[PDB]
Amino acid sequence: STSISSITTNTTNLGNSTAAALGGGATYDPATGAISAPSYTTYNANGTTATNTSVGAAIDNINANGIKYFHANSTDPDSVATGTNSVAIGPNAVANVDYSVAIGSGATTSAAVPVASAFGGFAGSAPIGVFSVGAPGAERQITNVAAGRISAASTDAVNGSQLYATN
Amino acid sequence: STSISSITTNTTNLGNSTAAALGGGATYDPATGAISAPSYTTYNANGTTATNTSVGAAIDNINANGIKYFHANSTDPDSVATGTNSVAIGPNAVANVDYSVAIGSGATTSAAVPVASAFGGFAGSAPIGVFSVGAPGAERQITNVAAGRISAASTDAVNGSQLYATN
Amino acid sequence: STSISSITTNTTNLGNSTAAALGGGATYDPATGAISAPSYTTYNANGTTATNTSVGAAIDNINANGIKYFHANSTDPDSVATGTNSVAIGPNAVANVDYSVAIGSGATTSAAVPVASAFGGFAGSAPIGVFSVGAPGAERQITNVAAGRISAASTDAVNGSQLYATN
Repeated sequence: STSISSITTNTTNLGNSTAAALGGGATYDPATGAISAPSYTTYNANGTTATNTSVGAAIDNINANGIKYFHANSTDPDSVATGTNSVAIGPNAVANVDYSVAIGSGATTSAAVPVASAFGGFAGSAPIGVFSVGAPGAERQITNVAAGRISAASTDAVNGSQLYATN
Repeated sequence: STSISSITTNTTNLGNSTAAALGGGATYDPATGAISAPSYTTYNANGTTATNTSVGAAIDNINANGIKYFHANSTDPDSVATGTNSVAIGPNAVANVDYSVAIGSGATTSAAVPVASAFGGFAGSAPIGVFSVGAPGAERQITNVAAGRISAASTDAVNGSQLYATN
Repeated sequence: STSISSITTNTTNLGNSTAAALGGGATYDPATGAISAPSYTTYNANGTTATNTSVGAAIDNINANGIKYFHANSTDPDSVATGTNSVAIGPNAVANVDYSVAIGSGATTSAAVPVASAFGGFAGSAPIGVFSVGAPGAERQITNVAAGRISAASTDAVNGSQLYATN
């Protein structure tokens, strides 16, 4: 009788503390023993959100569709980053060269080639690694590039209008 | 009495297994029925971490502030990636062109324009898609670009010092 | 006796609803009081997956090794994005300039330098910010860049073959 009272008090503490730990608006109802389902919002890649009613569904959505501000629309193999401090972003991206980035579907990394001259005094003649936007035969056109400084010191990229102008 | 014993044994198994499933250092106390709150670390965008005491808080922080090594500082609309295998990163980024990337706040994607000549024998004359660092009137200056190979085969970007040198 | 029945019914509802909220295939066994451990898949950076048997382990893996399609291979300090709407990706990346991107290990951002002429009529003469693939003395060679349009309007990046051709 005191034992019964002890149990119901304890199961209410169990219920409440499980509900607290879950968050997402979960609540415990001592009348039924039920924790109301949590609601966890995840961000789809198409400008919409999903409501998840379990932690596992939310975790799965995070991997399948990304997080807010970081979306890759794919079902293809995961990116692979094995280079030291390397970053691989998008389906089938591979960043195996150290201190490098592969970004874009199927992007790969190969070793940087130092270029000091070809015309001398090039800035950024000693690359730490590569920043790849694609792969051989699968190149990407880099777009919306502001005009870069044209100077001996400049490590800004140059755009097509600048090459147009010099010619 | 045996029924009571049965229940307390079972609620301890419920408590322990709920605590196990939660992780984050959650523990069950049979004396009170309470699961001690989990502690889940998330990574803020400002070089600090947050301690979350529910799964929902942690999930919400992951979306709001990013994950370790992947941070976008914003409260603006989510990125949208609807192109096949496309990647959209940052607030208001839109990657609707297939096999493309939009990266940076407000970046957009338009179709790649194949360029074989303008001067002939251009490498990377058949782009698979675009890698956008911005949008018309909202361009980004691409910086810290190492000198690229200057050769007929080269699909390296060129920097401003290289254009400076050739002129 | 009715009180006992009440409790076991309620603890089964507690068990089931905790198992539901957890997902990951967790199930409640009324015979033992045990919730079977959840299984949450996270994506490693090396082309493999991890099986996590707690929410906390899964959250920790998400931060340590990334999410599917978004991987940074590192144990170095977190990226920092403090610029308004800025994005910082990779270990030690810092995007403190507004509307900017730092991407790649140790990448930094400095203010964009508007360039209208150096040779006039440059497109993208008013950058909104920078897109940095590195830092001074730690530059990255940008690779697999498709040929950009060579025109007065062009904000496409140019590759080395294009500079080769014009020279």
